[PDB]
Amino acid sequence: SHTDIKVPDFSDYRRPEVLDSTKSSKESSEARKGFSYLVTATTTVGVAY
Amino acid sequence: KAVALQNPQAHVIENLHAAAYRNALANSLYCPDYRIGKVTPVELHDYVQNHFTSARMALIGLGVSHPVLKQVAEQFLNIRGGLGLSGAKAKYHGGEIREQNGDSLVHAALVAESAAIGSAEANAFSVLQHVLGAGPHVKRGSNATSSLYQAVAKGVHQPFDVSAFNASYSDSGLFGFYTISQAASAGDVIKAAYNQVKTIAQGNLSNPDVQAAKNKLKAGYLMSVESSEGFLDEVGSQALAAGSYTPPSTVLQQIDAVADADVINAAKKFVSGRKSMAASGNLGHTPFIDEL
Amino acid sequence: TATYAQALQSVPETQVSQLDNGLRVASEQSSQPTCTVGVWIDAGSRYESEKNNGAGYFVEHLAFKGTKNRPGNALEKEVESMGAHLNAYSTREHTAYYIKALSKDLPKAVELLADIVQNCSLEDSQIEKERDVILQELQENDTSMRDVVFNYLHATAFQGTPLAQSVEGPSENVRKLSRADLTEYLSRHYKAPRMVLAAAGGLEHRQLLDLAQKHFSGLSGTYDEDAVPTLSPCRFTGSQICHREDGLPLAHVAIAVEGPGWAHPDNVALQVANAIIGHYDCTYGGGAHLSSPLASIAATNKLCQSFQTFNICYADTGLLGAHFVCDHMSIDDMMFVLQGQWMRLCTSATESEVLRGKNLLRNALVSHLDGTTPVCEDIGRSLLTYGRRIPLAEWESRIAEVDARVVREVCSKYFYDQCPAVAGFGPIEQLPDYNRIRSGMFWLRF
Amino acid sequence: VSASSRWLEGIRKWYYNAAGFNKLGLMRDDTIHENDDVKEAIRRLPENLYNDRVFRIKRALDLSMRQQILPKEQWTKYEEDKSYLEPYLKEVIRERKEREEWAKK
Amino acid sequence: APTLTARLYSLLFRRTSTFALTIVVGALFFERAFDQGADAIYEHINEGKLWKHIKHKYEN
Amino acid sequence: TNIRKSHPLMKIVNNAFIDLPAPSNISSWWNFGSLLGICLILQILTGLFLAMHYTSDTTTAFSSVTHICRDVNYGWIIRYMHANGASMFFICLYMHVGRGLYYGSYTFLETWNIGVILLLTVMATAFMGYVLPWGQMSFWGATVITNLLSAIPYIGTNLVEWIWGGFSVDKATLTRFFAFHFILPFIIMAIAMVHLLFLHETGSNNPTGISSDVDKIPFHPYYTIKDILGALLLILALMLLVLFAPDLLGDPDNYTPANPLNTPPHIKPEWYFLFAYAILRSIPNKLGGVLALAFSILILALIPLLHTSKQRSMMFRPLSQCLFWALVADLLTLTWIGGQPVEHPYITIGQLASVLYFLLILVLMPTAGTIENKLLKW
Amino acid sequence: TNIRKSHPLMKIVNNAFIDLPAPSNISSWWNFGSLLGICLILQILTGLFLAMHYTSDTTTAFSSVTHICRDVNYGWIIRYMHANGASMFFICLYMHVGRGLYYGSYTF
Amino acid sequence: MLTRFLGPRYRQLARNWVPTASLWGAVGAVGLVWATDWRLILDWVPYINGKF
Ligand code: HEM
Ligand code: HEM
Ligand SMILES: Cc1c(-c2ccc(Cc3ccc(OC(F)(F)F)cc3)cc2)[nH]c2cc(Cl)ccc2c1=O
Repeated sequence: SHTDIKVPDFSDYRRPEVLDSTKSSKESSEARKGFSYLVTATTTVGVAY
Repeated sequence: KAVALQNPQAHVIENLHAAAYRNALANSLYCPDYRIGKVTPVELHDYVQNHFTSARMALIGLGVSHPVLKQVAEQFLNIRGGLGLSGAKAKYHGGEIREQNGDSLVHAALVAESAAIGSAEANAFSVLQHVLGAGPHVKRGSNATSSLYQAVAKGVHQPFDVSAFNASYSDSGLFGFYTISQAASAGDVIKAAYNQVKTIAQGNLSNPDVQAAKNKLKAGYLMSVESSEGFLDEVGSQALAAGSYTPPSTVLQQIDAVADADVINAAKKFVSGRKSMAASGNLGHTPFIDEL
Repeated sequence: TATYAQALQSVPETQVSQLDNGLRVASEQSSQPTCTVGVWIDAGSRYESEKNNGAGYFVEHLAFKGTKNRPGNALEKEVESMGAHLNAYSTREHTAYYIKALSKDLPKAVELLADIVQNCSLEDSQIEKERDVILQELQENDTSMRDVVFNYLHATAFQGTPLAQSVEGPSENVRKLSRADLTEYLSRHYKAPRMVLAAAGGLEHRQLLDLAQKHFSGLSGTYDEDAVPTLSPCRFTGSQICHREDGLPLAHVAIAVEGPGWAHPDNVALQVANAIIGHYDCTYGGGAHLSSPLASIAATNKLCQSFQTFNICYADTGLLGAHFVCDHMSIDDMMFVLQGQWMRLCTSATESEVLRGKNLLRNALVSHLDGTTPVCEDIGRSLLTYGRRIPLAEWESRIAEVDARVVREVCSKYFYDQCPAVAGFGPIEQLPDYNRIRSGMFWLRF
Repeated sequence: VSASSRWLEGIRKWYYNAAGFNKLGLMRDDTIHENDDVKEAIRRLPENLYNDRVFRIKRALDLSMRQQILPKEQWTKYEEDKSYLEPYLKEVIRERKEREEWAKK
Repeated sequence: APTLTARLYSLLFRRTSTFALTIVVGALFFERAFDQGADAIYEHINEGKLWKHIKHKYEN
Repeated sequence: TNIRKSHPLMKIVNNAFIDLPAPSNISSWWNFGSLLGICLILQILTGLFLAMHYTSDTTTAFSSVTHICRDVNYGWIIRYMHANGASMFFICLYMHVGRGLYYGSYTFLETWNIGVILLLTVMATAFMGYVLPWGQMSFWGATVITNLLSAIPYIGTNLVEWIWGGFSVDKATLTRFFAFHFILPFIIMAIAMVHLLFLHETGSNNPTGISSDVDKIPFHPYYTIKDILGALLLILALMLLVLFAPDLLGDPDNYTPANPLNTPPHIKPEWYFLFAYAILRSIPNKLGGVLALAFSILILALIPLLHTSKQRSMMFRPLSQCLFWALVADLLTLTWIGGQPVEHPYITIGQLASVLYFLLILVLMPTAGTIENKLLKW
Repeated sequence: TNIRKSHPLMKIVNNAFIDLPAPSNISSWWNFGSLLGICLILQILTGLFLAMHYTSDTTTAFSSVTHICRDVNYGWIIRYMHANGASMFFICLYMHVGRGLYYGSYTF
Repeated sequence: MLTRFLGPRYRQLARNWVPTASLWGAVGAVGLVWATDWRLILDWVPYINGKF
C-alpha cells in the first residue's frame, strides 16, 4: 500500500524557529531568508573588495 | 479514439452495434484504424453539402429572445437549404462478435430488436428496463430491489455486475442486458439473468414492483432535465424527431398510462427473438447464443 | 432586454434560520419540481488523532446499512420505493449526506436523513464486512496515480500535523478499529452546532423548518464538558518527496505553495491568476492558438500529456499550485515553463490577460451553480466556512475590483521567492533537484 | 496599351531579360530568399508544384556547377512565368499580421 | 518586522537590483573602514620605526 | 561498426572535413576561407622561428633582425616569408569579405559578426608586428596610432601615457608590443574556431543564393583536392615575391634605424591601411577624422540591417552589381589617394571619394534593391 | 524553449558544467583537478605581465628581472606570485596523480 | 522600422519595467565610480572624502 507513507521526523535538523508543529511558519520566514541573504551579501562584499 | 477505448464498455457496445445491424446503425462513432489519414477535404465538403440543410436542422435557445434567433436564422440558415440525401433503412440481422484480449474481467452484452422511439411500446420497454434494474440508486448499495442482481447473486458468490440495456432510435431499437463478471463465472451470470427475464416473460410480475419501476422512471426523467444542458438536449431531440415540444406533464401522463400487461408483452418479444451477443475478455467459459 | 447586472440581482435569496438545539436550516426556493436535501457536518480526518485515524470514513461506509428502526437492508428499499438518489462523501474537513428526490417526497426524505445521523446501529458482522471491503479498497487505491501524488503532497506539505493524515487512514488502524471507537467518534463529533441542514429546489422554507423541528429536536448541542475539538494553526514546510518507479510509462508531478485560507480577500485575485495560466489536455481542440502561453507551448512542443492549476483551501491555510502528467524526458521543460509563467505574473501583468481571466472566473462561477445539487452544496459549505451564503452580486463586485496591480501584488506576495512543496511519482529521474526548483522561484533580472 | 503602360512594361521586360535567371530555366519564385513566411508557403504547396520546383532548382544548380546555360529555345519566356507561390505567401503574411495586431491590444 | 533581519529582507534583499546596489554601497564604505583600521593597527605595532614617525626630526 | 564515426575525437574531424554536406557548385571564391587558415599557420610557424633570435631591447632590436638576415642559416627566407605572408594574409582577408558582401553571405549574423571581430584582431596583430624591427616607420607608426586615443575627451592623454608606459614611445612600448604580438594570434585561432562552429550550424551559401539541400556532395575528396590546388597557387604567389621581389611591398625608410628627432617627409602606412588613412586625413578635424576612421570599418556590422532585396545574391541584380563595382573602384581610388602627398587636387578627390564610400553603403544600394523589388512586381 | 539548452555555444557549457551528472559522494581529493585548472590560468596571467618587462638578452636578463622587482609598480608581487605558483601547481599535480592511483581511476 | 511595438500592451510593459532598469543603471553608475576612484564625485560624499 501507499497510505502507510509517513515522513520521518526531521526535528533533529529543524531550526529553533519552526520546531512547533502548532504554529504558523509565515511569521518567521522573512527572518530566516534575511539571515541567509545577509551571509551571502557579506561574502559578495568581501570578494568584490 | 484511444482515449475512448480505455473504457471496455465503448468497445463492447460498438461491437454490439456492428453485430446487430447490417448497414446504417452499424457504423462506429470513431474512425476505422485503417482509414486514419485517408480522409480528404472532398469527403468533408460532400458530407456537409449533402447533410447540413434547412429541413434537417433545429435551432434552440435558452436566455435569448425569439426575434433575435428568427432574424439570425432568416439571414443565414435559410440560404443553406437545398435538401439532399435521405439515407438507408435499418436492417436487423443479429449475430456474434467475440474478441479475446486476456483482461481480468469479462464484459458481455446480449440484446435483441425492441422498438422505435416515440412509440407506445417504447414506454413499455423503458418500464421493463426499470423493473429489471438500471444501476444503483444508493452509494455502495446492495441493489435489493433490482430483480436481476438478486436473481444472479443467489447462485454466484463472486463479485460481478449486471444491468439492463436499452437504446431506441428513429426506426429500430435494442433491448437486453449487460454483464461484467470474472472468467470462470461468466456463463453462470448470463444464464441466471436470461432465466430471470424468462420467468418475467412467463407472467410472474407483481403490481407493486411495476409501480415502483414507474416511479423510478418518472423520477429519473424529471431529474435528467433539471440542468440547462439536459433541457437543451431534450428540447433539441424532440424538435428533430417529432417537430413539436411536449411538456413534462404529458410525458408523465403517458408513462402512467402504460398497462402492466404491455411489460409482459415486451418480455415475450425479447424472449422469442433473434439474439445478438458481444463479448470481450478471457472467453474460455462464455457461452454462445445456441447454448443459452 | 435584460442585462448581466439585472440578471445577477434577480436570483432569489437564501433564507437561514436556527433551532434551539443549535441546528441551522437553510433553503432556497425555486420553481423546479425536483429538489435536493442534505446534511453537512464539520467533521473530517483533520479532527482525528493517530489512534483513531480513518474513523470517519469507516462510519461513512456504515451509514446506509440499517439503523435501530429500519434494520438490515430495509432502508435502501425505502429510498428506491420513491426513485430517489441517496449519496454521501467525506473530505479532510467536511462530511455530507444528501438525497435527490421530487418535491412530494420532501416529508419522507428528511425523515430518512434524521434517521441516518442519529441511530447508526453498527452491527458487528457489518463492521467486519466493511473492514474487509475497506482493506480491498486500500489495496486497490494504488492504481490511481493522481490521488497518490495529492496524498504525498499533503503528507510532505503538512508533516507533523493532522493535515498529513489521509482520509481513509493507514491500513493498520482500520484493522484495529472497534465499535467502541466508532461510537466515541459519533458521540463526540456529530452534534447540532456543527451540522447544517440545506435544501434547494421546489419547496417552501417554513415547511422545511417545521419538518426539522419535528425530526431533529433530539440532537444534543450542549458541548458536554470541555469536549470541544478546535483546530489550531498548521505548520507548512517546503520539502520534496519522490517515489521512483521506472516501470511506469508516465510521470506525475505536483508542486504547491502555502495559500491564504478560506475567508481571505486575496483568494479572488488568486482565482484570477490561475485562470490566466489555464489548463490543457491532449484532447483539447484549440491547439497552438490557445491564449495561455503554457498551453500553446505544451501543445506545439508536446511537453506534457496534461496539466492543471489548483487552489485548495482549509482553515487558515491551503495549497496553491499546479499538477502535470508528462513523459519522463520532459520534466525539466515543463518545470521551466511553469515557473517562468509564475514569475511573469509576479513581475509583469497586463490588462488584457487579467480581463480574460476575470471573464473566465465569471463564466465558471455562473455555470457551476446551475441545478439543485450544486446550489445545495454551495449553501452547505458556505454556512460552515463563511457563516453565510454570499450572493452572486457580491461575487461580481469582488471580481470587478481586480486589476493588473492587484494581481501583481498578490502574486508577488504568495509566489515570489517562496519555498514550495514538491511531490513526484513514477519515472522522475529528470525531475530537478530541490535547490534548482527553489532557485527557479525568483529572477536575477528583477 | 497607353503611353506610360507600354513604357513601364517595356522596362520590366528589359530588366527581366537582364537578370538572366531565365537562362537557367528558373522562374521568379524559385529565386526568392527563404524566410519563415516563405518556408511556410513552400510547405503548403501541393505535390506536383513542389516536385517541379525541386527539379528546376536542381537543374539550375547543375548548370551553375558546369558554368553552362540552356539553349535559347528552352529559356523561360517572360509572358509564361507563373506566380505559383504568390497566393500562399500572401495568405501566410496576412495571418502573421493578424497575430501581430492581436498582440498589440 | 520588529526583527532586524526581517526589515532587511523586506526592504533590501527581495529584489536583486536592490541587492546589487546594497553590495556596491557596502563595498564602498567597507573599503575605507577596513583600510583605516588596518593602517591604525600596523602603525601601532611598529610605532617609532616608520618614516612618518621620525620624519619631523630632519625636515625643517 | 566504423571507428571513424564513433571515436570521440574523430567524430569532430568527420563532421567537419569528411562527411560535411557541401554545395556542388561553389566557385573558386570559396577557397579563401582555407587559405586564410594556411596563412595563419604559416605566420605562426615562421614567427615562432623568428622569436628564437629576436630581442625586444630598444638598443638591440634593430641589430637582431640584421643578425637574422645575415648570420642565421636561411634566416632571410624565414624573415621575408613572414613579412610577405602578412600581405598575402590581407589579400585573402579582403577577398573573403568582398565574397561575402557580393553573394549575401552576411545573412549569417553570428558568423558575420565573429568575422568582423577576426578582422579587427588581425589588424591589431599586423599593426603591432610592424613596430618590432624599430625602423623609422616603426617608430612613427607607433607614435601616430597610439596618439589616435588622444581624441577621446577627458581621458585620452591618460590612455596614451598608460599604453606607452611613459611620456613617450620608448623601450617599455617595444617590450609590450612584442608580448602582444606574440600572444594575440592564438586568440585569433580560437575565435576562428568559433567562426567555424557557428558556420557549421547552417552550412555554406552558394553563388546562386538558392538553397542547395537538393544537391549536396561530401567535402572529401572534392573540396579537399580543390583546396590543395588553391593552396599550391598561394605558395606560388608567395614564393614569387620572396624569391624575385622581396622589397616590392615594403618601404625603404624602415631600413634606417629609428630617430626620435626627425620624421621622414613622405611618411605613408603599409598598403593595406592606406584606404583608411585616406579616410582619416580627408576630414580636417581630429575627433571627426577618428570617428570616420572607426566607422569606415565598423559599418560592416551595419551591412546586414540594410538588405532590402527579396533575392539573396547579386547574381540576378544588375543595378546592385554596378554599384558593387563602383564601390571596388572607389576603394582603389582611396588607396591611390592614400599613397599621394597632401596637395591640390588630391585633397578634393579624396574628400569626394570618402563621401562616395558612405553614400554608396548607406543610401544607394538599399534604394537599388527596392527599385529591383518593384520592377519584378513583388 | 530554454536558450541555454539550444544555443550552439551555451549548449557546450551547459553539458560540460551546469547540467553534468556527478556522483554525490566524491570527497575533497576530487577538487585538485579543478585547482590545476585555476593555477594554469594564473600562471598565464602573471607570466603575461612579466613578459612586458623581460628581455632575453644574456647581458640584460638578470638586470631586467631586478628592474621588475625594484622599479615596476607592484612588480615584486607579480614576480613572486609567478615564482610560487609553480610550487603550488606541482603540489596540486602530485595530489591529482596520487588520487588517481589510490582510487583506481587509471582504468580510464 | 520596428512599428510592431506601438500599442497599449508595450507601454504598459515599459511602465512596469522602468524602475528595475533605473535601479540597474544606478548600480552601474555607483560601480563605475567606486571602481575608478573618481575624485570628482567622491569628494562630495561625507565619510569617503576623508580618505584623500
Ligand atoms: C582570420 C580570419 C578568418 C578566417 C580564418 C575565416 C575562415 C573561414 C572559413 C574556413 C570559412 C568556410 C569556408 C569558406 O566559406 O570560405 C568561412 C566562411 C565565412 N566567413 Fe570567414 N574567416 C575569417 C574572417 C572573416 C571575416 C573578416 C568575415 C566577414 C566580415 C568572414 C565571414 C565569413 C562568412 C560570411 C562565411 C560564410 C560564407 C558562406 O557560407 O558562403 N570571415 N570563414
Ligand atoms: C596573424 C599572425 C601574424 C601576423 C599577420 C604577423 C605580422 C608581422 C609583420 C607584418 C611583421 C613585420 C615584419 C617586418 O616588417 O620586418 C612581423 C614581425 C615579427 N613577427 Fe609577426 N605576425 C604574426 C604572428 C607572429 C607570431 C605568432 C610570432 C611569434 C610567436 C611573430 C613574431 C614576429 C617577430 C619576432 C617579428 C620581428 C622580426 C621581423 O621584423 O621580421 N609573429 N609580424
Ligand atoms: C591614420 C594612420 C594610420 C592607420 C593605422 C591603422 C589603421 C587601421 C587600424 C585601426 C585600428 C587598429 O586597432 C584596433 F584593432 F582597433 F585595436 C588597428 C589598425 C588605419 C590607419 N597609420 C599611420 C602610420 C604612419 Cl607611419 C603614419 C600615419 C598613420 C596614420 O595617419
